[PDB]
Amino acid sequence: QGIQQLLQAEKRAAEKVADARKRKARRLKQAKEEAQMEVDQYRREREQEFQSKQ
Amino acid sequence: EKKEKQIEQQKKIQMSNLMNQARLKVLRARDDLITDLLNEAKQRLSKVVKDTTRYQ
Repeated sequence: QGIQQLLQAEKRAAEKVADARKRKARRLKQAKEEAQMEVDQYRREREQEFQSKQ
Repeated sequence: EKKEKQIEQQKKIQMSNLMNQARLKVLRARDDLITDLLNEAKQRLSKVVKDTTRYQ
């Protein structure tokens, strides 16, 4: 009937705020680790400037 | 800036320590040029002692 189908239609939108938050769960954590992978720019710079010491 | 500035200071101490030992070597070389000059003067006064008329 009317009212029971309306609450189940909400659960499409109620899971969309979970899709909103999973897009801020994954994107928050995944690009933090390539902001942790930029230390490899510091690994290559140190040995290259070790040649400046050498 | 710790790895670079320390080795630039330590090289500049090393360069300045090189000129110190270079200056002190040529200054000590000037000692022995005067020291043997006083040593051979001590030998040549002994030859004045050997002959008698000039020594008396």
